[PDB]
Amino acid sequence: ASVYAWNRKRISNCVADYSVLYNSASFSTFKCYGVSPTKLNDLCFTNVYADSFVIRGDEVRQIAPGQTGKIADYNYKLPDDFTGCVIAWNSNNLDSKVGGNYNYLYRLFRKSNLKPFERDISTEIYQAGSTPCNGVEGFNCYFPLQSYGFQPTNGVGYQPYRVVVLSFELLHAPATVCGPKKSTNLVKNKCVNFNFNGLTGTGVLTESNKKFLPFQQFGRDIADTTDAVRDPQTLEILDITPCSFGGV
Amino acid sequence: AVLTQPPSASGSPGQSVTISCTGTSSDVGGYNYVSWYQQHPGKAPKLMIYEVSKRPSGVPDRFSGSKSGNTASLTVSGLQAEDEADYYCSSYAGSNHWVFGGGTKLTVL
Amino acid sequence: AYTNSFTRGVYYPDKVFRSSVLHSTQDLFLPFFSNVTWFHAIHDNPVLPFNDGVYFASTEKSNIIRGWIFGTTLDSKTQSLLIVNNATNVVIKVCEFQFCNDPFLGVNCTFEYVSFKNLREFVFKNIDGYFKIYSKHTPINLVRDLPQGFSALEPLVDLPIGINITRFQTLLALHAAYYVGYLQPRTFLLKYNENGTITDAVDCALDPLSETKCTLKSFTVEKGIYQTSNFRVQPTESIVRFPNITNLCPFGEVFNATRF
Amino acid sequence: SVITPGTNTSNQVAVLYQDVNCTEVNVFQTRAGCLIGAEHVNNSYECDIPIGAGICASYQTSQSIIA
Amino acid sequence: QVQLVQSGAEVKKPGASVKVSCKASGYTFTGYYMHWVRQAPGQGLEWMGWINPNSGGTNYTQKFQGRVTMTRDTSISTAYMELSRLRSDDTAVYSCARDMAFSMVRGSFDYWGQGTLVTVSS
Ligand SMILES: *[C@@H]1O[C@H](CO[C@@H]2O[C@@H](C)[C@@H](O)[C@@H](O)[C@@H]2O)[C@@H](O[C@@H]2O[C@H](CO)[C@@H](O)[C@H](O)[C@H]2NC(C)=O)[C@H](O)[C@H]1NC(C)=O
Ligand SMILES: *[C@@H]1O[C@H](CO)[C@@H](O[C@@H]2O[C@H](CO)[C@@H](O)[C@H](O)[C@H]2NC(C)=O)[C@H](O)[C@H]1NC(C)=O
Ligand SMILES: *[C@@H]1O[C@H](CO)[C@@H](O)[C@H](O)[C@H]1NC(C)=O
Ligand SMILES: *[C@@H]1O[C@H](CO)[C@@H](O)[C@H](O)[C@H]1NC(C)=O
Ligand SMILES: *[C@@H]1O[C@H](CO)[C@@H](O)[C@H](O)[C@H]1NC(C)=O
Ligand SMILES: *[C@@H]1O[C@H](CO)[C@@H](O)[C@H](O)[C@H]1NC(C)=O
Ligand SMILES: *[C@@H]1O[C@H](CO)[C@@H](O)[C@H](O)[C@H]1NC(C)=O
Ligand SMILES: *[C@@H]1O[C@H](CO)[C@@H](O)[C@H](O)[C@H]1NC(C)=O
Ligand SMILES: *[C@@H]1O[C@H](CO)[C@@H](O)[C@H](O)[C@H]1NC(C)=O
Repeated sequence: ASVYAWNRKRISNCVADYSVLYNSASFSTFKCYGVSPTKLNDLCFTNVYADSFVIRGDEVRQIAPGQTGKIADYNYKLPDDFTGCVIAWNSNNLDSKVGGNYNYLYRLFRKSNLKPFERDISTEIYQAGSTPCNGVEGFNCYFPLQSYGFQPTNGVGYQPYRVVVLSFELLHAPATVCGPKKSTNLVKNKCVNFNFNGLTGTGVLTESNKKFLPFQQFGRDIADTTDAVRDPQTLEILDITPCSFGGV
Repeated sequence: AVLTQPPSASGSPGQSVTISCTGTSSDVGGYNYVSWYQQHPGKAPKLMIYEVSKRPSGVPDRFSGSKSGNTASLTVSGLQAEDEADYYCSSYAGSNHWVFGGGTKLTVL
Repeated sequence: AYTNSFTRGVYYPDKVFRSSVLHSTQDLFLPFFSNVTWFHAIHDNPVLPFNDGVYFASTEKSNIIRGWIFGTTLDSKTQSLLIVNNATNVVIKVCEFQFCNDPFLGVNCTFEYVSFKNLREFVFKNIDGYFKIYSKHTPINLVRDLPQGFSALEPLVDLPIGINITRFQTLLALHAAYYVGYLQPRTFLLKYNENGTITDAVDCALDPLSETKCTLKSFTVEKGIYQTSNFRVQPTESIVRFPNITNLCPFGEVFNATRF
Repeated sequence: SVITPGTNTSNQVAVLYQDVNCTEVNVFQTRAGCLIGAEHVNNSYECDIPIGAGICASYQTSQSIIA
Repeated sequence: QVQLVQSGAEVKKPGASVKVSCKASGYTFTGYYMHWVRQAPGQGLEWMGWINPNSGGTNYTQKFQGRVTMTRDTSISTAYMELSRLRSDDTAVYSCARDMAFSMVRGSFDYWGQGTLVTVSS
């Protein structure tokens, strides 16, 4: 998709291996924020959003929290508390035409900056001056979208790049998107090292009478530690009691 | 609406000459988008001044533009033999239309 | 027409189970006892501002209200969220719909999903492109006005639409009064009972007594004098002063200098 | 500061703005600050809820907070 | 380096139509507005209109409306100007001039074509 109309795919209820993605050397850019890729194939998320678009080389650096430019201001803006990874690779062999590929566009004029994760695909005439444009292009009335050249003989900074931005959200909910590994059986009334949808800790798992609502997946204590979890396979509530301890 | 431009401006070598360009209140006097072009015979016109007084790169400082009311002015100080050419003014005229001047021949006496 | 919002407009700020605890959270809530516009459906479907989030409630007897429209122009020129519930199928679309001059129901799409006696309250807010929908259904027996009481709205749907929503309109089934409120960034102290149900709340900006309750993290205040906040006069306008020297700095002859 | 009887008696409160004048803010000016909501009574009594600078408040008579 | 190469000279009779081409090179063709100007032999410059190679929008001055048509083909970076219902005093050299502003029309031309002489003889 064009960067001004960047496509978004919502990934849910599936199993993915990010380790194979990181293993692949097709990617020229792979910087993660708030989470490292080596520690990505053992964390479950509730939803994964895949934003994809095409920009040129020297604009790849603008896909990051707190960056400025035509793309980050008018086309695709990332929040400052962004948690995810930015992936890009040179797509000159696919997105370039001998006469120039004019299908990839970008927003050049806009009255203000985009909010984080906002998309603006309007084709209204940009009123640059004081006189209204009434949807008529011309003097002080610009078309807001400009097209990339994208020719094979272009410099690397002007060659097309395909960007995929994965953003991870930890909604307090049943984490469906997980990495790998099989599940195991659950042992009650014993001290175990548990992992429920990516949430780990140590404690004794027992039966409970805590009536979680259908939308609630985790409970918390005063200290913000996990109090109880809902088993992702059988929708029962299990209390987590830290393993027996005391002074000696 | 044509831009009124004197038919002939002239001067001796080294002298200063001014080429006027009179429009109306809805082109010259309405917007600060007056331009000046220089056309030698049989060649394509060359932009010398745009936006009334801004000079493109490569244009000599001897060429200077200005505007007063509905009348713009192109001034050429230190007239030289190579400055002998036709000079056309231009201006936005509203409604997404631009207009030219009648043209002035600049002769080195 | 206006009515008393009393204590309506409290929803679960997140999806974490808590019980026997007073939890302080800051979110977009309907201020207590605020003014909400009272609309009628007798013998009237204007476009209202969305601002920073909208509180919605309706009373039904024949399911007249069946949907909502959110967007900026609602005229097929931009994307506008459309939610329609017809009998048993909830339909949500974000297409660039061409709406009628007066949209009603008789008796370039990027997303599609398909699924008085009853009070149906809703909250619609957009945070960083996420359209968050909360609701709670409860039986009532009252025609004149909103029933008095407290009931929390659980979250159900979160749509990452990324649409800039500034105005909205409702959809009526023509051959049911409804209320429109607005959210503010108030701090609330939420009381979770032993079953994890919110049974009360304190609006920390409703009044000095509520401020005291929030300060002490309790719904009971003992007799005495408490220091709860700090009074500060806010500025009204900015003052910008600079020397009136119109000279531009000659950076051109420094960077674009002929020789270095 | 919020001057209040316990919630088991009444939900009426008086507000004390500490060390300010009754300008920028049933208004009683004291040396402790600007006290708004408490009725000024000429009769003195034993201190109940202390305010400061010799001024105390209580809930009395129909009932209201007095200073 | 910008180059605007126009088609060859054309000889026409009154009532016919003519199509002038203008192939650009050395820059992103969609990035700059293209203007069309004609100049009768010995006479002055005359503005005809402009086209945006990006959006495709055009505007023509009043005296040429109904007879002029400006199009472009982005795949070959070529702009076209068509003038119908030709008359004797339409004999002129027609030139395409690139607007120097980037993705805006401002009426200042920095690159011109060599011109295309269109002769409408008796
Ligand atoms: C060519 O442009 C003219 C000029 O439009 C005006 O200037 C613009 C910059 C903007 O400010 C417009 O709102 C102005 O109207 C167009 O003429 C106008 O066309 C609109 C059509 O919606 C009409 O409402 C206006 O009355 C027209 N004004 C005049 C003076 O004629 C014209 O349509 C354009 N032509 C093409 C082919 O694009
Ligand atoms: C979301 O839409 C609103 C209006 O639908 C935008 O507000 C407008 O902003 C422009 C300048 O950016 C003003 O000239 C208009 O007067 C505003 N209109 C209203 C009704 O306030 C708002 O800017 C949009 N959001 C973003 C991020 O662009
Ligand atoms: C998954 O677990 C559930 C238990 O809730 C079971 O009913 C279901 O058959 C299991 N499916 C598979 C494929 O093992
Ligand atoms: C509510 O409306 C009434 C009258 O319409 C007005 O007196 C009152 O101040 C309003 N309150 C708020 C909080 O808007
Ligand atoms: C409801 O509307 C959808 C489209 O919005 C339509 O496909 C469907 O048939 C309608 N009726 C029911 C019962 O879903
Ligand atoms: C709708 O999508 C098409 C491409 O499929 C695009 O050309 C058109 O401009 C879009 N509509 C709007 C209003 O942008
Ligand atoms: C919790 O639910 C049980 C029934 O499962 C009920 O007996 C009990 O009173 C409820 N407690 C609260 C505080 O609602
Ligand atoms: C408050 O200001 C007034 C003048 O407006 C002054 O007379 C009075 O003494 C001030 N109060 C105190 C406590 O100083
Ligand atoms: C209170 O006492 C003052 C003098 O100290 C007097 O002026 C005022 O009128 C008295 N008010 C009442 C209600 O007794």
